[PDB]
Amino acid sequence: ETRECIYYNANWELERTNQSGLERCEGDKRLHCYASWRNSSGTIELVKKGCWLDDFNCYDRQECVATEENPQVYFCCCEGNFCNERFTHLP
Amino acid sequence: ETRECIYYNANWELERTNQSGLERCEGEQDKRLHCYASWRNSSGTIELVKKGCWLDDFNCYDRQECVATEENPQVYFCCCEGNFCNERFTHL
Amino acid sequence: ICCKKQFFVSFKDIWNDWIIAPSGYHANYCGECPSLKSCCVPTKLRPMSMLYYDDGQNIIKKDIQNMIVEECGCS
Amino acid sequence: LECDGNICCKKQFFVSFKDIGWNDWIIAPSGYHANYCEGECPSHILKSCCVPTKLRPMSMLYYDDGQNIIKKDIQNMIVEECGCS
Repeated sequence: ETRECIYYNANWELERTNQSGLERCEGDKRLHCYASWRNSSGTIELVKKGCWLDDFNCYDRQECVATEENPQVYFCCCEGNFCNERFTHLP
Repeated sequence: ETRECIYYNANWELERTNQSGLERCEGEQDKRLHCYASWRNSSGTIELVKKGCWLDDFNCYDRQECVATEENPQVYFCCCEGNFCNERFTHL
Repeated sequence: ICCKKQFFVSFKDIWNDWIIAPSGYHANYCGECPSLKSCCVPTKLRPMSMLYYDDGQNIIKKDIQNMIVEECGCS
Repeated sequence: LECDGNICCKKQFFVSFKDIGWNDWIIAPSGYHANYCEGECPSHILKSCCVPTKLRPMSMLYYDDGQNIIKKDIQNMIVEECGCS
């Protein structure tokens, strides 16, 4: 049955959230997942991960990939359960 | 101002939610925030169904205590304003 | 002139066994609008919380959006 | 209901947050759907305008004042369906 994703809140404490685990999405329209991180000086700092609502840029995307070139906060979108566990980057 | 409330989900598992704890109610710019408790007092024993935040209802206005009003329902419900107000519930 | 009238509704009146709470909600409805055509339509909406059943004894609670009419205006 | 060519149509239009100036505070997505309702509507029995009858939310990853990243599902930011008053 429909959509479940990897969750992750870098700021979990102040926000009184879980730091990680898995989030189950609700919505019939498509259900995606995302991943936001930082790639500054040889270090990948996770920002957030969770359920993402019907964004076309996220359709038929089985792999979570960041397409933008020189960003401060990276982002990738994807369709398919737990697809956000792994994330890459191109341009 | 800010409003927090006791959270609860008897069905937290299937739903993949914490079973209890607090829940901070975030809401509309200038609208009021309340709290709710739902349960089933069927045997003489009380069953917690759920407890959480609630968005501006009038049935909740200025009620400092969570009191279930309706007589003999299959599912009791109570509405109150003011932090953690839903921890303690009753019927009347 | 366009006016927000306050119409309140009920649930057994329409779901009394479906929706646990509330019993009903201040719904409201929308007046005269001038010349391009203008109709007195809702311009502002508020969500409302609901404690009802899923489908087969499953209790749920969600904040349903755009269910209350807050402020009307001209198209 | 569609909108290709008269009657209550839902025109589909995309908007870059850059073309509005918001690209700096909004990380994702890069834009949204500014859809609107245009079309002639039959007569009543007063009047009837082609208005939205359905709103859907959008997910955003943006910075708030305190330079800290938020992810919220913004409600009613997309016009999904049009109808007559």
